[PDB]
Amino acid sequence: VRPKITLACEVCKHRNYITKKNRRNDPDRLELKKFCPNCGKHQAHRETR
Amino acid sequence: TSKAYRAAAAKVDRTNLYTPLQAAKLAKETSSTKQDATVEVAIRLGVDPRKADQMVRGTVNLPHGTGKTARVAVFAVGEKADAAVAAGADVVGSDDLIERIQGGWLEFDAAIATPDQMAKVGRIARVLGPRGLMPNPKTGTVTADVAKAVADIKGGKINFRVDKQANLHFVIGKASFDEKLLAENYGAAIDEVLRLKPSSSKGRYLKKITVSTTTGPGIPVDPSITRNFA
Amino acid sequence: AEFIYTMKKVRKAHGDKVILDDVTLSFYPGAKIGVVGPNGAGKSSVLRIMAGLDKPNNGDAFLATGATVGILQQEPPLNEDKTVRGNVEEGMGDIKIKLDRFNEVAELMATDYTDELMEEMGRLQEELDHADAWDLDAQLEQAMDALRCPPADEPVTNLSGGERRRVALCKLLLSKPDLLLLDEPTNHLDAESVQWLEQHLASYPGAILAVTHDRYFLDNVAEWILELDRGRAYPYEGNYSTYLEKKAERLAVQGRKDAKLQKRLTEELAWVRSGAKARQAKSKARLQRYEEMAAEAEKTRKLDFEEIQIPVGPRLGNVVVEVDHLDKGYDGRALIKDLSFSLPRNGIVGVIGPNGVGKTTLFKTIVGLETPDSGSVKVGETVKLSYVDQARAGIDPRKTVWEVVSDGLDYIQVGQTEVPSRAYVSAFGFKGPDQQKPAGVLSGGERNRLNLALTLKQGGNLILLDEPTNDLDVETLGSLENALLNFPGCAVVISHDRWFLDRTCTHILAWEGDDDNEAKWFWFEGNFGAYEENKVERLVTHRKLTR
RNA sequence: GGAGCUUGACUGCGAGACUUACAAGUCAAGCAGGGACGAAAGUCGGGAUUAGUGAUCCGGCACCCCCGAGUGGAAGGGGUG
RNA sequence: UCGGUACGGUUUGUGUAGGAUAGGUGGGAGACUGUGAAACCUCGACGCCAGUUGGGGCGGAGUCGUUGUUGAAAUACCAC
Ligand SMILES: Nc1ncnc2c1ncn2[C@@H]1O[C@H](COP(=O)(O)OP(=O)(O)NP(=O)(O)O)[C@@H](O)[C@H]1O
Ligand SMILES: Nc1ncnc2c1ncn2[C@@H]1O[C@H](COP(=O)(O)OP(=O)(O)NP(=O)(O)O)[C@@H](O)[C@H]1O
Ligand SMILES: [Mg+2]
Ligand SMILES: [Mg+2]
Ligand SMILES: [Mg+2]
Ligand SMILES: [Mg+2]
Ligand SMILES: [Mg+2]
Ligand SMILES: [Mg+2]
Ligand SMILES: [Mg+2]
Ligand SMILES: [Mg+2]
Ligand SMILES: [Mg+2]
Ligand SMILES: [Mg+2]
Ligand SMILES: [Mg+2]
Ligand SMILES: [Mg+2]
Ligand SMILES: [Mg+2]
Ligand SMILES: [Zn+2]
Repeated sequence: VRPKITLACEVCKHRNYITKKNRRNDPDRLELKKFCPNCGKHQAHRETR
Repeated sequence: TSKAYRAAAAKVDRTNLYTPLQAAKLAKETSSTKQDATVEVAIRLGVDPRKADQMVRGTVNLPHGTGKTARVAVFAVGEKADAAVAAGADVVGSDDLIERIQGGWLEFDAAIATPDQMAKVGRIARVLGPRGLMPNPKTGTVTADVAKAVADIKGGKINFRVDKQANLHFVIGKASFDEKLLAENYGAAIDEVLRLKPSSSKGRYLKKITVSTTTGPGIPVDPSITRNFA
Repeated sequence: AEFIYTMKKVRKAHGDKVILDDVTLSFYPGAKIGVVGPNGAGKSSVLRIMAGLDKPNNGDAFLATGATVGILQQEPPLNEDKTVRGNVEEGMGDIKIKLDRFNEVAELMATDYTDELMEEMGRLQEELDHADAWDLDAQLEQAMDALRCPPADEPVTNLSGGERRRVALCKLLLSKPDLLLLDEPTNHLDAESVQWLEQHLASYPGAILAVTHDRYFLDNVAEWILELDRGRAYPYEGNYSTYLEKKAERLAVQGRKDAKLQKRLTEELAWVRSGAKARQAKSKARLQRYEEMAAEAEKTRKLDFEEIQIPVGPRLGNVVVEVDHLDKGYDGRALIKDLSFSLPRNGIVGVIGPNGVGKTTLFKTIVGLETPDSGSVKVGETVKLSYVDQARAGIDPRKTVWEVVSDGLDYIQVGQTEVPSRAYVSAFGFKGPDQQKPAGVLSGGERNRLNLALTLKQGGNLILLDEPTNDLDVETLGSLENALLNFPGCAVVISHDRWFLDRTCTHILAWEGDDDNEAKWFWFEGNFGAYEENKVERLVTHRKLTR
């Protein structure tokens, strides 16, 4: 019900963060704006599949 | 045609892999004389034409001619239009040939144009498209040197292009030639098929091969012969 | 025989509801597979794996080299351009911009340098002979006359429900992929277009997967039948009359195996409460077998089925709907011309017609959302209607399914009675924590089921249903037609399911238009089986689509 | 209790402490990158606080290209998550 | 006896227009005439309203195409 998801960058596709969502409340993918250490700037992160 | 002409089909053995020298011998005494038959070559390649990179497409320059009228149409203006009619082309068109083709007149074999003339031919190429009469810049037909291409049509350029089901088709010359002269045009083509072999072709590249006239049945040929066509 | 698609140890699960668990199967060209299963089995989730949209949890579900894939979603999308521009985005998708580049270089290369652009008009010209795109105009003009599409220069907003599926079938059947993925292709189509799609999918080079709930489209297009049970997939051959035998047999042996497991528990639960006697001990081995038999008796609770229950409205009078010389039209085309009927009381009226003839515009003059051109509609003071369009408000894609039936409220009015909202959505199948599924993740069998929850809470005595037999399996389709016979009001049903109007109908309204009139209708006092007999007393070559 | 915009529910570190047999557990100003909010001062390394969890071994995955059993590769190992 | 592979013979394909049932590519002006060129009739094969051909008139006269027509593409015949 609260699975562990990993968030990947939408430019270089590194998996930088792991977190938890709720699968019934957020059925779609999580888009956040986190800081990628590869790119050096805050960029759009999205779940994996 | 289960007829009396099938006595010509009795000499060729269907399980005897002949040579390219004995292919031209059986080509003569199978065809009748009332037609001046043309000797054909059908090659079943080992390529998969679904992938785009395995598309065997190219030309050849036959060193002994083919025995063909070789009707030429030329899109040219200026001295280019006068160089083609001095080269030996019967129909040397111009920008007015836009009207003559689409009115129901395609009495030519291969087109020759400068890149300046191709601006107004390609719109008319709706009807020249699937017939293979369209100009193709890889075979020297779309260039500035429009003079030597006319003689090479008379020289014996043959355009081979593999079909959807992996078959080649190729003419080598008329049946009034010699036995030793057909195998010299024949061996000049397999040398030019192996140059255009795709690099991603799995298996044996030249699987089954056969030679026939316009009316005679097939003559099985040896794929392992790639050097000794003399 | 080189394959098209393979699956290796694929397991996809949405938490507690598994869709696949360790499946492995291969799809070879020339296969004609029809995939069946009840609602909630996972049929549309398997086809989104095979289209490259979704991805499995683990396992390797990949594709053969080359072998492009085209999917028809169960609610297919369209663009906002014309019908002739709607078909070029698939089938002529990548090949129109090669045609839109070769005509560009027909004047750009003349005024520019002719050595790099010489081959740029060359390798385009090598991609116009094996694909044969020199006559791309008339290839569109054939593929519209095969599906009998609407004309070229009209928007795709004011189309039918079946005209929006005829224009989406023409997109995929121009691509000719090596793996079709048809998710309910025969929805909203008439008997002419489904008969077309049977003969087209017969001669078709490539694998065809088609999830269908009906039984007569499948026996003409599919020879192999795949099933989706609770996780597992059971491939075999047959003609869907043997699917319903083997499905009802798996539940037969499972019923008298879970029952034998149940009596083993009560003989064992009596042991674990029996109390340890003198210094001999109760064995820890038998305590551990009971605690593992109690767990395998809990992963078997599968019986959850509630009948569709239509609320009765108030008492209905003698005039239900009166129609006197109705005319309706949007342009110079006329749809309804000189129509006079009067809807009965306590019956079922079936509406018959092919696609784009005006069945849904007929409902919108009765509810008043349209306006008659000439003649009137008269309702009557006892009539309270019940009707919701498919397009004006419908559903909202991020509100949950509980707050679409309700509006965030606890108790709702279904017509002069108070029922709880969660006791109302649970009467329509949505039970447990599935009541928080938003409308975007609902499947087609529970979007049709949600749409019945919105229409029937209005408590009417004249219900108007536009194709209720849309994406429902045979278990709940029989449950719906049971509730239309125990209904004390008038129900009007538009459908194309020929074997649903044959079962529960008492009056037939049908389009009998021919060449000189094209807009006349016909009222018949009797069922659909007797209308076919009366049809013949009053009173084809398959179009190819390719070459 | 309510509303506006948002992702700091960060990356590289962390002087100095509480607790403690060991293993662990806990707090931390402040410096830098790159951001959010705010006119600024500033606050933000999840939640008013303290429960919502499991050592090591052996494995899985993505990334870094660190070793590569004659040499060039690869297999397998290694680092960070 | 029932299956697989290899090789070979015969066969199979109907939009919309076009004498009408045009599979794909190349060759091609002639293919055949010890017969179904005409020619009817019966019988066996397939089916979209016809093309498949075991032969009875028998071996004597003319059928098909190259022309024109329609269309994205042509008609015989052969080769793969
Ligand atoms: N607003 C509109 N403006 C113009 N034409 C319309 C409009 N709405 C519908 N039409 C046309 O009216 C015809 C019939 O409409 P409609 O009643 O929706 O048919 P239908 O019965 O729903 N077809 P179907 O339900 O799929 O079997 C079609 O040609 C539509 O394109
Ligand atoms: N993203 C998701 N998150 C959670 N649950 C989901 C999600 N997608 C689908 N589901 C659930 O899983 C089921 C799978 O849908 P699915 O059975 O593939 O549709 P379907 O089989 O085509 N229904 P039907 O067309 O009537 O047969 C849905 O009915 C939902 O209950
Ligand atoms: Mg939310
Ligand atoms: Mg579905
Ligand atoms: Mg409708
Ligand atoms: Mg966290
Ligand atoms: Mg420290
Ligand atoms: Mg800072
Ligand atoms: Mg600011
Ligand atoms: Mg801080
Ligand atoms: Mg707390
Ligand atoms: Mg140990
Ligand atoms: Mg080494
Ligand atoms: Mg490695
Ligand atoms: Mg580190
Ligand atoms: Zn990044």
